[PDB]
Amino acid sequence: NPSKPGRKTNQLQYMQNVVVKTLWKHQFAWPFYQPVDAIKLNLPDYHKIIKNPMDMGTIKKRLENNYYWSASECMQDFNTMFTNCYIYNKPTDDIVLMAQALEKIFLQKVAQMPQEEVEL
Amino acid sequence: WWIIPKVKKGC
Repeated sequence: NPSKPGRKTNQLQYMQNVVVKTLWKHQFAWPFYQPVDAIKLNLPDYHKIIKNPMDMGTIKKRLENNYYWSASECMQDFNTMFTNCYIYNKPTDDIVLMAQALEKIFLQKVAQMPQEEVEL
Repeated sequence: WWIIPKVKKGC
């Protein structure tokens, strides 16, 4: 949980208008649009193994509602989303390749992000 | 969508 009320910042606007937008448009992003539905997907022990679920739809909603105080918290949510995927799933699963491809784009956009955070 | 969830997609 954040330690301060959220803000609008140059870095958070970049996460919303560059990072989320570029990831969402790829045809392999769809498994990350919504929380993992472990009932419909019949995923045994998903919530026993994954204690902090996260998805890109939740991240997008948090950005639009100014939930985050800093883009560092948003980047951690993306990291949680990818790490959960690798922890729960099997090496040869389709989902792992899809996460790897999205995570590479995520890191590329983080490398290109403005390095200081200023409130808007 | 999934043929087998997480393992193999159908789309």
